[PDB]
Amino acid sequence: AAYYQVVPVTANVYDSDGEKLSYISQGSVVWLDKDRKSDDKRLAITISGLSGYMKTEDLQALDASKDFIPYYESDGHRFYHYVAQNASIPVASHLSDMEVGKKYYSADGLHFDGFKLENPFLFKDLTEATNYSAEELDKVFSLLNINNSLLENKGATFKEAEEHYHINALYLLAHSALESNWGRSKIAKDKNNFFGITAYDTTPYLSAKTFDDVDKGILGATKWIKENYIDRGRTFLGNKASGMNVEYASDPYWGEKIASVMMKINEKLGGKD
Ligand SMILES: [Ca+2]
Repeated sequence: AAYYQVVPVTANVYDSDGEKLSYISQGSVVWLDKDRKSDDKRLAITISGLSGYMKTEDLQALDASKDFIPYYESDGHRFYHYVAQNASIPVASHLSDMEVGKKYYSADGLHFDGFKLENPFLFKDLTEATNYSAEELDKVFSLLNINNSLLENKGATFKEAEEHYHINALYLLAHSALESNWGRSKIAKDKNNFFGITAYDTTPYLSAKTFDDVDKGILGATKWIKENYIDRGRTFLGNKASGMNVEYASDPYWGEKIASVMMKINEKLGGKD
């Protein structure tokens, strides 16, 4: 088969030495890499920029004529990644080289046969501050019709987190937007945890960290990200090959999803970043 689906809750991706490089989520589709040797026990595969090996035990072959395979498609305005049959995210602007309504296939979401994507937020150094002020970040809730969010009017706590910990506030807003549904998840409301901290794939809600209030959740999650990711040399969102996505989340498109939110906010606030 050309495509394989991850069967267990998560599965490891290994190098040729058998060392763990990362892990990916149940349902993830990986591409068979025909330039490298596969055997009975391990397949050479690619996923979200990472070229390695997976145990055949963890995979199920798909048939692309009847099973969903992730793909990218232009509407003539934005290029979308279909990350699941019924969910698309906008990743870039339409390039004149894209045929409208044609499905395109890419292992990194950057290199395609007939064009290449800049996804600048995906690789943007997150220690650089946003050019958006507290008031500009706060205007995004109306501009995107975000209702009943615990993060409404917290632009000032985000810019404080950015001032004190040197982490990009537009990135902190986008990450909390994705992980907690803009501060509307049960974890968001119960534990002021907006970033999915220690919310492990095996038991996400049980292992989720508790913060005392919304402001301490923003500042406390920022301190955690700084100490566990930024300070250990994970300084951009990235994918399964590099950046925070190697270890932060099983979802191979976690970084792409956060970049997509940064892109949408940036566009609605006037393009200052
Ligand atoms: Ca090695």
